[PDB]
Amino acid sequence: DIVLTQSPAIMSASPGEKVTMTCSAASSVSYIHWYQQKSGTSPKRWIYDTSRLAFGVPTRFSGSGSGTSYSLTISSMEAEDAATYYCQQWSTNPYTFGGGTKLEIKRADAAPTVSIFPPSSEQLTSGGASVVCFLNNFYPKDINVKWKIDGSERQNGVLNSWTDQDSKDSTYSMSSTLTLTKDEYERHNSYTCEATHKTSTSPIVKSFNRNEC
Amino acid sequence: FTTWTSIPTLAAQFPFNASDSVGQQIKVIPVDPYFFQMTNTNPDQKCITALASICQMFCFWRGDLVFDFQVFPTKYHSGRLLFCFVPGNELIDVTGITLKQATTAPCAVMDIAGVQSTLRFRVPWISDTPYRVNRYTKEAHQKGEYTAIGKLIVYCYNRLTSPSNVAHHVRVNVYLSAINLECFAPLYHAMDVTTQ
Amino acid sequence: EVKLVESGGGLVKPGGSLKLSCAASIHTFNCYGMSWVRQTPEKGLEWVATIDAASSYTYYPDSVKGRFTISRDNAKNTLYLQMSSLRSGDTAMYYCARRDNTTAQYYFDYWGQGTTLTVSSPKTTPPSVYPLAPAAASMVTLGCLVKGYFPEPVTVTWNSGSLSSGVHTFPAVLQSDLYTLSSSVTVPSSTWPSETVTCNVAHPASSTKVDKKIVPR
Amino acid sequence: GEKFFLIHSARWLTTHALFHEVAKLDVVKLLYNEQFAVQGLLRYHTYARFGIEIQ
Repeated sequence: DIVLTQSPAIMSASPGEKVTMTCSAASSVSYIHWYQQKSGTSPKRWIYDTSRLAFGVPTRFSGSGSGTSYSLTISSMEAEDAATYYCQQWSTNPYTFGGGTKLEIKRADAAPTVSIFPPSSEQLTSGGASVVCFLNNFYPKDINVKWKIDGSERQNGVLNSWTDQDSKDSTYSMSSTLTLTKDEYERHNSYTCEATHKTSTSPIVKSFNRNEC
Repeated sequence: FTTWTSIPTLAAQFPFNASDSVGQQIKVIPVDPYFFQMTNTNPDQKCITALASICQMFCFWRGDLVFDFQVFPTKYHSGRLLFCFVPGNELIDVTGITLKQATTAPCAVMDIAGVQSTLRFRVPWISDTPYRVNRYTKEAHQKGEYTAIGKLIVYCYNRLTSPSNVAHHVRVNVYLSAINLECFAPLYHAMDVTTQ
Repeated sequence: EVKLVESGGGLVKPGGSLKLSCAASIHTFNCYGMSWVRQTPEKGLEWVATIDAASSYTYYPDSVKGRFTISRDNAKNTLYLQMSSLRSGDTAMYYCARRDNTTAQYYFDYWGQGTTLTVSSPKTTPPSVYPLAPAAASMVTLGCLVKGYFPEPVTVTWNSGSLSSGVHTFPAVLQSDLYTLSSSVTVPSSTWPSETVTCNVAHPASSTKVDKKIVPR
Repeated sequence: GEKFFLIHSARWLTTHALFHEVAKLDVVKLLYNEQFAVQGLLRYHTYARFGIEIQ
C-alpha cells in the first residue's frame, strides 16, 4: 500500500570517486534500512535505522534523509563494493522493499574477443540447431548484436546469455544463441554476429560458413 | 531460613559484545526465585542457587527479589546497559518491545566502566494475587496460576567502544537474593536448569 | 556466530503442499522473532511471514494470508513454513531471517542460505549436453551446450576445477519450458586440441551425470 | 511522567570533522511516542507546561 522507488537502477563507478544512490518513498517514512547482496550469496547487515552503520562494514559509507527522500553516499569507491543495495520500510503492513540498485565497477574500454561456433553433429540429429556467438571481455554492457544472415537482420529467436562482472578482471562476457530448425539452419551460407561498440566505429565482423568443414 | 536466602549467589552469565546493535535484547530473565541456568562439566552437575534451594520446598512465595549485575570491564571499554522490568507473568510475548517502548516500564541504566562494579536492582512486588504458586510440580499450563511476576530484559543502550589491544566483549554476572521474603505451605521438589 | 540453515524445498505441482524448515544455532532462539523472505529473479523482495517468541502471534501480508502457516518448536530450535494451494507466483527463493530490534523499528540481521521452490507442472527432465567446437591464435575459448532440463539447480565442472581461471559459465534462459545454458572455458592453444578437456555436467535433481568431450572439427 | 526515557542513540566516529553535528533532535516530539509510559498521560490531555532534565 506504500511503494519504495530507487531512482538509479544500474550505476557504474570508478575506484576513488563519489557514489550516491537514492530510495524515494511515496509518503512520510520515519526510517529506512539498507541491505547489501553480493552475487551468489544472501543479503547482510548493512545500514540500520537511517545512518547507523553495522559492525563489520567500512567506515566510508553514509546515509541521510528524512520524510520522502533518502540516500546512501559512498565517499571513496573501492573494488569491494560491486553488489546490489536494497532499501526497506517498517511503517505499515506490507513491508515493501526497494527495487534494487546494482553498483558495478567502471573500467577502461576494451575490444571484444569474438568467436562464433557452429552447432555440433549430435545437435543436428535432434532436428534443430542453435547458432552460438561468444563475445568476451568488453566494456560497456550496452552492445547491439544483430544477426547479419545473408545481409538481412532477424531479431527472432535470440537468446542472449549475460554474465555478471567477474571479481578479478572486471570484464563482461556475452553469449548470443539463435534458436532455429535444422532445415531452417540449412537455408543460408553466411552466419554473422557483430559487436557494436561505442569506441570502435565499425562493427567487428567474425563469420563462419555452414558448408565449411 | 533467611540465613541462606539473603545471600546473593550467581544465577546467570551473559556477554556484552561489541558486535551487537542498539536496542537488541541481550537476555531475558523470568522474575521468580526458581531461576538458575548454570551448570558444570566435571563433575556433571546442575548448579543450584541458595534462593532456589529454600524456595523449592514451598508452595507459595512472596517478596522483593534483588538482582545484582556485576560487570568485568577494563578501564578502557565504554558502554551502557538498560535493565527493564515488564510486569506480568512468565508467559508474555515480550520480544516485540522496541528500545523506545521499554522506557515506559520501570527501568534503570548503568555506565559500565567506573570505580563501582555492581548495580542492585530491587524488583517491587507487583501482583494481582497476594502470593504466587510453585507451579513447576505440575506438567500442564493453566491460565491464572503462575510462577513469576514478570520478565526482565537487558538492552544494548550505547555501543561498546574500546581500543584494539583489549578484548571486544564484557561479561556480566547475575546474582540472586531476596528481601522481605515470605514462603509457606511446604512440599518436596527438586528443580531443574531453566534452559530458556 | 549465527548460522541459519534452511532445509526442504524442491519441485511441487501447482495445487500441492510442502513444508520448509529452517534450523537455528548457538545464540538464543526464544529471544528473537523469525521470518521468511521471498526472492524472485524478476522482482524483489517480498516478505511473507513472522512469528514471535511463543507460537501465539503471527503476521501476514495481503497476498499470502490464508495460504501460508508459520510455526515454531522452541525445544528443537526450528522453523516451519506450511505452504498450501501453491501456484505460479510462488516459484522463487526462500530465506529464513532473524528479526531484531533497533531504537524505533525492526531489522533483519542474519539470513540463511536459502532453498529453491519451483512450482510448475512439467516433469523432471534430465539435461542433454552437446559440445561446441569452432569451424589459430594464442587464446581460444571453448564451450559446451546444455539444453533440455527443467529443474533449475545444475552444476557444470570443467575437469575437476583445473581451468577455473578462465571458466565463463553462462546462465540459462527459460524458453519452450526448458532452461538452456552454454558453458564455456578459456583454454590456451597448447592444451587444446592436444590434451584432455571434458565438461562434467551434474544434475542433482534427476541424479544424472553427462560427460561430453569437445572433439576437433 | 517524571522518569528517564531513552530518546536517542548516536555514535561518534573518527571521521566526523570539527563542528560536525552528531545529534540534532527535538526533545518534546520524541517523548510524544506510544512506546513510552508518558504517552498515556499526554494522549488524552491537550496542553502542558513542563521542565526538562537531560542526561
